[PDB]
Amino acid sequence: QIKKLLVANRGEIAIRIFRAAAELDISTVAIYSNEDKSSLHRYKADESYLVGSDLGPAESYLNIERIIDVAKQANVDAIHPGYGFLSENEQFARRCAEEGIKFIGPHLEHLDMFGDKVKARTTAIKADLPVIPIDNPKHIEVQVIGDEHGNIVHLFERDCSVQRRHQKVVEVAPSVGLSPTLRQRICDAAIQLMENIKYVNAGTVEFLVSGDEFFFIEVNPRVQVEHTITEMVTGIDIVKTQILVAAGADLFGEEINMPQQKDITTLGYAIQCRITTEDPLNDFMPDTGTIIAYRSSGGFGVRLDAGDGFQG
Amino acid sequence: AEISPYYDSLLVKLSTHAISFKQAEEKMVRSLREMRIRGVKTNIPFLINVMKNKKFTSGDYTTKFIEETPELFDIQPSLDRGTKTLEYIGNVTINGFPNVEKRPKPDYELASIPTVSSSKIASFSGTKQLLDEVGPKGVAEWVKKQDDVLLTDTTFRDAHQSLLATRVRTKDMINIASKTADVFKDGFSLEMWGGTTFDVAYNFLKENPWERLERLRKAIPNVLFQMLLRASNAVGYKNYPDNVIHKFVQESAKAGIDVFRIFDSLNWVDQMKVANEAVQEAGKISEGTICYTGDILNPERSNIYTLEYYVKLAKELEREGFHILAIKDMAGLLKPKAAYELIGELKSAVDLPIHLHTHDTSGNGLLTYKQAIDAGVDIIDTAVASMSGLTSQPSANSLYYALNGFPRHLRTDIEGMESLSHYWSTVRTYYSDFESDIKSPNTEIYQHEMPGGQYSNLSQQAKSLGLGERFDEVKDMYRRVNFLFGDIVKVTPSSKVVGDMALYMVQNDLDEQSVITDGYKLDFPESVVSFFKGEIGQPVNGFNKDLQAVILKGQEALTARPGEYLEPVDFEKVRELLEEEQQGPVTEQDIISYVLYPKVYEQYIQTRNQYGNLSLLDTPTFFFGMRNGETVEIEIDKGKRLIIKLETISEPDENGNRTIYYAMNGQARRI
Amino acid sequence: GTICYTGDILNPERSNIYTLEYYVKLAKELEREGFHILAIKDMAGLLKPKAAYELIGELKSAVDLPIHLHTHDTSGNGLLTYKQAIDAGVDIIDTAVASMSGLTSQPSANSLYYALNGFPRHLRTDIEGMESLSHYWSTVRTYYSDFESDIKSPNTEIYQHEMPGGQYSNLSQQAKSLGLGERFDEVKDMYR
Amino acid sequence: FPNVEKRPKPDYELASIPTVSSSKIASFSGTKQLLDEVGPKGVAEWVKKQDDVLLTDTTFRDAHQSLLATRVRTKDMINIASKTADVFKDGFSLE
Amino acid sequence: YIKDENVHTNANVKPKADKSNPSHIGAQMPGSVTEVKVSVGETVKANQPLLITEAMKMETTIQAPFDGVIKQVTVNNGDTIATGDLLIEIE
Ligand SMILES: *C(=O)CCCC[C@@H]1SC[C@@H]2NC(=O)N[C@@H]21
Ligand SMILES: [Mn+2]
Ligand SMILES: [Mn+2]
Repeated sequence: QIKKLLVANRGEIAIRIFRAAAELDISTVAIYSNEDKSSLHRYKADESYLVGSDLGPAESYLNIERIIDVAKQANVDAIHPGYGFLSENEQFARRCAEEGIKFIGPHLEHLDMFGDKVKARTTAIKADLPVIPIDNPKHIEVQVIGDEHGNIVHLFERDCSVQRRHQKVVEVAPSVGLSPTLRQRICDAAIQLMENIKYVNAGTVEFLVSGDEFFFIEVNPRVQVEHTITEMVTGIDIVKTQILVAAGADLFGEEINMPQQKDITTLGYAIQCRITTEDPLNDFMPDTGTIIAYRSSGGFGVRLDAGDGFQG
Repeated sequence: AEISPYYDSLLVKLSTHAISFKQAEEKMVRSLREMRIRGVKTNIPFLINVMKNKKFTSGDYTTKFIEETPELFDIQPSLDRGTKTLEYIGNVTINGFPNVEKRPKPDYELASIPTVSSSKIASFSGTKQLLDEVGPKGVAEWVKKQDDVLLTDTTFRDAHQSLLATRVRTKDMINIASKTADVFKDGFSLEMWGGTTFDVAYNFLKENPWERLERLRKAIPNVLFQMLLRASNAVGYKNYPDNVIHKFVQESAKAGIDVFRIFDSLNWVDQMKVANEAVQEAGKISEGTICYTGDILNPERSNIYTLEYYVKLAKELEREGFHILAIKDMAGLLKPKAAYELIGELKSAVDLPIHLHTHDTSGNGLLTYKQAIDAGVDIIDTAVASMSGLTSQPSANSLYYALNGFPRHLRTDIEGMESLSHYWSTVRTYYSDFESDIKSPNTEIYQHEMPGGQYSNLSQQAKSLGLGERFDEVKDMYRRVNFLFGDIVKVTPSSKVVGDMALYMVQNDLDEQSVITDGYKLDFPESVVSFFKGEIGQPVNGFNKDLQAVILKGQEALTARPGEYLEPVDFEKVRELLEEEQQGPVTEQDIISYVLYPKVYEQYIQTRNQYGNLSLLDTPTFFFGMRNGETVEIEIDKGKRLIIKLETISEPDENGNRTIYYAMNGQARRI
Repeated sequence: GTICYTGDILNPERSNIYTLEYYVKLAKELEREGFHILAIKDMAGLLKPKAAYELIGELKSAVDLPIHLHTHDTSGNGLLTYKQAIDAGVDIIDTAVASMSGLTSQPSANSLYYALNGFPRHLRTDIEGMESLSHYWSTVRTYYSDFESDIKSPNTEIYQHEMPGGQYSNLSQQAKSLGLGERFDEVKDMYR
Repeated sequence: FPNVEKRPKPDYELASIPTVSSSKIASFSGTKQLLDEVGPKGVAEWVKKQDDVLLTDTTFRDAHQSLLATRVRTKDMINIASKTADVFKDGFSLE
Repeated sequence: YIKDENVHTNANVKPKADKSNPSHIGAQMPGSVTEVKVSVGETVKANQPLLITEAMKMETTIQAPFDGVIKQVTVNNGDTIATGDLLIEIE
């Protein structure tokens, strides 16, 4: 029941959303800032508007009131937050629904319940999940999607163990080395929590594996960067489904074509790498400059959800 | 890529994959939609419809799927608009623009463009709504009741026709439409069409004047739209049959014109009937115009254009059923006391509201207005300060304050007017190439009576011959030719006639007496013979029989009005021609625009074919193109803008072709 | 003895100081000083048409001195002002040749000559003569094109800020040099 | 030249400067002669009696102070001085 | 990118200033750069001379609008400039 959609984000994720929405024959709307006057995501949508002509290029994307002003003045009835901006912001979703605009994601109390570090732990105790101490840990997180009709499924785990300090580096889907029934006990424990609090839309349950035991860490209440990796092995499109849940569609319906719980299986393996502007010569720090030459790949198996690097 | 006919041509192999067949097909369509290959005709639109066809999405299809599908073949060229724009900007950046001094794109100041929301303007109920509720007669009855002086702004028409060679583009008008709607919410009308605009828009600016009309209509729904309409030919350049005048008035009224100021270049009432009747039929406002000449204050100036002449003329036009009497002082000859005495007399004489229009070329315009207002004038034509004065109309801004302490006030918003002035003060800067050379008040107009522009146009022309020195004699000859022609009203084209003789006579060294003596072998200018042929109507005094004979050289002069002699235009033929020339379906606006300006219209369609809709470019870019490293935005809808960056221009290759390195919508392109 | 005109005697709300009777008192004071002529210098062209009629009307009742009126045409109402002052019995006015008149300059003598046609008082000068002078200066002005003023339109905002002569142009040039070019409305306002 | 847009010496329209013989000027008796005859108090009394509006031309001073940054030179003023003398023969004063 | 060793000297095309950005100082008139008084990264007070330009045998002194640090100096001594060319950036 969605006519047109706005993306409250920028870069690769926005372009991914526009492609998903245009596939659902839904008109697309994009916003940009002072420094993103020539970002790729500005052009890949049907409609593009400047947000905060006076506010800075960093703050511009995190202005709750002004993004609503654009959506209102454009007949936008649905906003996709993307990730890592207002995606985990509670008052953005409240404000969206107040203006009659569907927030694509979990409900108000879900972000409230998983936003705080303490509350996103009180829920896990209420749903039987461990916490208090660790050595030789294996970072695994499970993808979870649930609709507005009470049907919630999992899309297996991700092996997010290859990481530096406060930064993920390489993901793997599905996880390697872990016994068939170990990953079962992780995924089942992930559903244990999400079916318990009636979770809606896309979401992630972060676990820490040591030896042979589950441990709840946190919940990411949106799409993550490493989402693509899972889609390729499962076959199911995450971003697409997100929009479809916002319309009020059933999971195993004719519109999503989601397979049943024992019908969803992984095909082969998948690996993701993020192409930033970081390097061990400047110790993983970005640089400014025109991208003189851009050489991209493609082909079989290689999946490209691009957005930032091009002509120059 | 260089594509050769020697191999199996294959550009891209596109493959989609999803959990369902439905989704895989939708991804394919999306991908093909995202594909854009220009330069050579591909196969994408066929592939699009193949996937789009419902008989495919269900599955269960045969090898005769293509054979058994009629709707699979479709005529859709996909008009590459962006390339066409890149080419225009490319051309003007390299080779320049007509009558614009080839220089780097000049520095301009930021024009802060004040705005009023459309929902606020939709709440307004001005004179447009009045006409819709009470009719043309009801409007006139209402104007008569108002104590305040109502105004008509000319910024969108006669102001820039006088000051900037009619070169002001739709874009600059559209940008302040919503503010103008608010500022002039209480104005009588906005003159924004007619005069030279129709012709100039199509020919010089290469933009559709009907779109100007239609786009201003939407943006300003509250105020009456006014245009100037010449009685003989509406907006054209020659003579036309009656059905041509009627078709134009029908179309203009539909398009949004509400007040038609109908004038005749010789004050000949007979030539005003056809336009009048057309406007009456359209249910719109018909302003019967008296053009002003001579000097009613000086009884030694004319035994013809006296005060009672204008009263009888007013009384006549009222009997003709005109809703409003308009005084068009085309050369700015209505001296202050004359204004007072004239309007004062006409108010007793007729029961129509008087709508006064003058030029400030003598520098006594505001005084004339002030004086007219004392005499009880109903409406006056003004301009925004920055587009006012000299050959334009008096400044509305000046007048507003001029009346402080006097009985009658100017009904308007000064804050708004000041704001508009500042806007137009910056915009005018874009048009400096078309600035008139007149920069101070000239009172010699009281002798020679050269209207509107002329005095400059006829100065260049006097130089373009060998008379550039002895312009003293031209100014004199002009005044003598007027009296030689029996003292006539001088506006277009009657003004060109007198002009052309002044040159001619001075050139060939002609007397008043020797124009008859040598006339048998003289060969007078085409506009002159035309005048004595009655091809622009009958003068008040008529024609000197001898002069007419000497000029016509055997030819017969028309007895009735020029329009009667003319074969009615078969508008079907016109449709049949223009549909052959163009893609297909053609509008009534096209048809009537062709009839009025065949060649000009044809050339416009040629430019439209080449460069697309130029009216959307901003004026500086329109006139100058782009400098290196510049980024230009072109607004189409809300969040539908073309982003064009110019990187470099190469050196000319073997064929003199320069390669232009662009970046449009993030995509790199070469023109 | 010159009185500089400021404020707006038409507007009781404008100033409590520059009243009609402030000008009467000043003129009478200058008379006793033994100035031969009383002059009204309107440096910012603020003397509105009706105000001119009022001021000269009263000052001629106040003093026996001839009144010599000097205005600028920056508002665009200069000629109207002069006309009105003539109606109120002004003795001498400051005009300029047409091609050197208008805007920040004096009102046009050429224009004023014809403006008064049909009215009771007539300007003592030579029009045919002044048309010739006007043509001359029109050419000379060409030599001085590098020093032309910024002003090409009348400006009524002068009634709010009251900047004399070319200041509202000069101070804008100044505002640009200080980086306040996009905020000149703030400057004009602050000036007031 | 300082503040002069550096272009080659332009072709101008020739002004054929109107002149009035200095002999004709010597016979004129305007307001300069009035001052010599009746003095400043008298000149003021004379202006009172005059019904016509008298004018002061500001072309030589304030007009160009306003329009041309006070740049108008003497050579241009002196060229029409004789003509100006004749045109304004009945004017109150020249500023 | 190749730096052209002094062959053009002045024929360097400067960017155009953002007229809405109060950090951008643009050239008011075309001319030459006589003296560059400040460097990139230097703290300046309001009204402090940053540049001295020469238009038509006349020296203009470009000053700081406010207190701030220079972030880019576009020009050098003897450089030619056009109206609207970016000259200085400050915070
Ligand atoms: C010069 O040839 C460059 C092409 C510019 C064409 C434009 S379109 C509008 C103007 N009218 C016209 O005939 N040419 C100009
Ligand atoms: Mn006109
Ligand atoms: Mn002065």
